[PDB]
Parts: sequence; C-alpha cells; structure tokens
Amino acid sequence: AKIEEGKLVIWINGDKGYNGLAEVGKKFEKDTGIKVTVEHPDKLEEKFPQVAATGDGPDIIFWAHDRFGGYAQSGLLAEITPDKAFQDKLYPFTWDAVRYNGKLIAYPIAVEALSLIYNKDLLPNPPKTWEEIPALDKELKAKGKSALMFNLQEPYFTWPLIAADGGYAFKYENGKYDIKDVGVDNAGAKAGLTFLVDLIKNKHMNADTDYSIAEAAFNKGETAMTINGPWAWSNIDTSKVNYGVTVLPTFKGQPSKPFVGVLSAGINAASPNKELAKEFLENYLLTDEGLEAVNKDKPLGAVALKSYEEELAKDPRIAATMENAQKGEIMPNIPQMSAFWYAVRTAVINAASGRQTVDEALKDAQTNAAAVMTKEEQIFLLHRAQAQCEKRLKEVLRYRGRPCLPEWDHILCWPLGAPGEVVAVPCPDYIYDFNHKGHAYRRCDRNGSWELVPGHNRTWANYSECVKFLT
Amino acid sequence: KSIQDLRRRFFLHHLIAEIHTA
Ligand SMILES: OC[C@H]1O[C@H](O[C@H]2[C@H](O)[C@@H](O)[C@@H](O)O[C@@H]2CO)[C@H](O)[C@@H](O)[C@@H]1O
Repeated sequence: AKIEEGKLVIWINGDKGYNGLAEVGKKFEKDTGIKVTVEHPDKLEEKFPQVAATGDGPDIIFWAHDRFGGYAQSGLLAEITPDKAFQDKLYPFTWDAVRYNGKLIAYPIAVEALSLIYNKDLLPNPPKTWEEIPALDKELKAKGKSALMFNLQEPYFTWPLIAADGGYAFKYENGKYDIKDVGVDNAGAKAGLTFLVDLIKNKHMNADTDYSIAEAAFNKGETAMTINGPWAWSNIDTSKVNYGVTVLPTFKGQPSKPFVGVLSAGINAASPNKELAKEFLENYLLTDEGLEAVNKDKPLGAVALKSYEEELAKDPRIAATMENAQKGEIMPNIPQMSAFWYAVRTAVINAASGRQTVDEALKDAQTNAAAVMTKEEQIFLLHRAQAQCEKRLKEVLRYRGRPCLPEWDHILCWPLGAPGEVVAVPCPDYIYDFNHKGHAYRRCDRNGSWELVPGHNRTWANYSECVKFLT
Repeated sequence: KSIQDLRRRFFLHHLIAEIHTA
C-alpha cells in the first residue's frame, strides 16, 4: 500500500508485533472508517529516507529512536504536537529519547534492551561471565549441543560485549555528544571484540550466525543460550522450551552494556494524514488496550505508557530487561548514528570472518564513525577571531609594573600579560581540530616583553595541549 | 576517508609549525 489521503500505512520491523498492531488498525477502521495498513518491509530503516521523497514511504514509521535524528535532519518527520496532559502519561526519559533540537519528532512506545535468554533444562545455572563460556561450550559440545548462538550480523547484539570494558559510541560531554570523540577503537573495545573473535577461532561460535539461525537453534533446544530482546519471547513460548531471561554475562568483571532503544513512531512529513496519524497513535495505540494488543503478539519490553508499564513491571522477564537496560546506555539519536552503526557492522563482520584483524577492523571503524568544516571555512573563522582581536587592541593600545601587550599570533589573541608571569589562554573554540579543554601558554618577562625563543627572534609559545589529539 | 579533513588539518599543521616554538 502507498500513501493516499484518508488512509494510514504503517511500517514496523518484521521482528515486532505487526499482527497486533494490525488489530489496533482494524479497531480504528471500525470506529472511524479510516483504513490502516501495517507492513514490515525489509531494511525499512534504510528504505524510509530513500523513498519518502518519491512518494513511496508510509504515513507512520516505527523504529528505535536512534534513527530518528537523521530523519528529522533530512526533513522527513513532522513535529508532533501532543499536549502536556498526553505527555504526562508517558515517562519523561522516553520523551527525551525522541527530542531533536528541542522538538519532539516521534511518539515513544517501548524501552528495549537485550538480555541473556537461557534454556533451564540444559543450563540450570547460566554463566555469570563471558570468560566461562568456552569451557561451558566444550562441555555442551560433548552432549551434542552448544553454549551460545546469537546474531553476529548486526552490531546491536555484539555491542554489549564491546562496550563492557570501555568501548563507547560518542562521548557525552555534559549537555551533548562530541562527534570527534569516538570510543570504537580504545583498549576496552579491542578486548571485547577480540574475545568474540577468539570464541569463533576456538569454534565456540560461527562467524555466519544470523538472527534466524540463532533463533531456530535456541527454539529447537540445540543451544543453551541466546541473546535477544523481548520481541523474541513469544516464539520461545510457542516452542515450549523451558527458558529464563537474566542479566547478560560480565566481561573482565564489568557488566555487559547494551545500547538501549526506545521503539518510537514518527510521522512522515510527506503525509497528507498527519492529524489522523496523531489521532491513531495517541487514542488507539498508546492506550492500555492498544499496547496490550501489540504486546500479546510480540512483547514490547517496558512500555512508555505508565499505566500499562505498572502491570508489565511485575513480569520477571521485564525486570531482567530493566536490569540490563540500567547497566547499558540509551542510544544517542544524533544524525551520526547510522554512520556509527555501519562502521561497527563492517568491523565485527570483518574481524569475525578474519578479513581484518581486530586492530585493523576497529581503526577503520573509528575513521568512519568520525567521518564537514572546510579549510576555506576555517580560514574565515580565523579572520573573524583576528578582526575581533584588532578591535580589542584598538581600545587597549616600577618593578614589574609594565605588562606585556596583547597581540595576534595568527591563531590566538593574547591578552595583557602580567610581568614575570605565565599567561594561559584556552585552546580557541574556532579552531575545529583543537583540544578545547586545553590551554596554550606564553611567558611574559619581568620587563613586560613576551619571552623569545633563545637563538631566534620568535615569541615563545606552547600549543602542545591544543594539538593533543593530532597524534 | 575525507579530503576536506586532509586539507583542513594540513593547513592547521602548517600554521602551528610556525607559531608553536616551545
Ligand atoms: O545492529 C545495528 C542496529 O541496531 C539497532 O537495531 C535494532 C533495533 O533497535 C531492535 O528493535 C531490533 O529490531 O533489532 C535491531 C538490530 O537488528 C538500531 O536501532 C539500528 O538503528 C541499528 O542499525
């Protein structure tokens, strides 16, 4: 189905409760005469920006919140206008997840985090550490079984291990994310990916394992453990495997750190049905009955709606989900997230198959997750700081009573210097490549002259703190 | 990689080399 005035088309991932969502859509049609169609196209999160402009998107797209800053940036999402009374019904932190440049750009639905799912009959006591898995697998392989299978094709599933002992996406520097500070190739990220790679090398896992292979393997009792989200529980219910949902194993003593997603629903900017979409989301879906219809099909996790979450919180599987979430981090929603995920996807696939070493693979991912101010731009910014410096010199211009004079040195404007003192200036904001927490230094001599380099006519200046992160 | 980073960073390296005298 394609967009038409007076109908709704909804896209949601094929792993979620699309049948349940379809039932909410039919209730809406029964009440209003408005047809609601639910589809689950493959790679819908990649398809959406490619086809919205051409007229082939849906009215409403469901995805975790991390993709939505990119869509908003690209002008593909309508700002949503829920009143304060409606906002009060959902948890504050869920609204935060769907805020982009101070505007709400999606309705939050549910909070998702990966957990360790294990087969109680094969594994009464699941491992508390990643390190004990190899010996557990050797033991299980002897009984014609394996310890663990999970999706290796999507970095979302391997991220909790990469992040456990120090990998991170973007550094959160109070207020906001620093896109120049990526934590994909530090020591902890290498340690975590190396462990994954060694499991494969030692034949405790197969580099080609994907979602459906891991799910079939667990749901047929072939493997003792899997790693998956709440949506996976109803297929395990159908399978009648005796399963539990628990905290992810630790790596090097540190909790596994899942990236936590808020399943959200955005409205297509190209839709002529924005009001109908709002009405369906607020009055049909985001109700106890609406969410229960979906949850009954495939579990949502911990829902944004407080009234229904209060009932779901009682489920020990939801408790485990929340414990794992609490140990993880809510994903950024910034436009850069898709570049990050593509880079980490490539790294893990490449390292797992031996195409690259862990070192080669993560170095490249760092380069790509962080890959713009031009030189021409930078030159203008310097010219601006220079003019600002000259305007400053206009107005400005016994023992240790004569200061060094302010000057421009082609990078920084130096202020008045007290004679005999070191003068510190913050590494300037307008230099993109600088370390902005650092200082540059000059020395003002006792006579009020800036200190010169011995054997030369140049002024002594130390910019080593500024260029700290340029190797 | 990206050529704009290369040009920008090379430009800055050149400028720094003259001025940073420590
Ligand atoms: O694997 C990278 C991928 O991770 C996340 O996608 C999750 C999604 O959040 C879950 O709801 C579930 O469907 O599995 C997906 C992984 O297959 C990010 O949300 C997504 O942007 C990213 O590409």
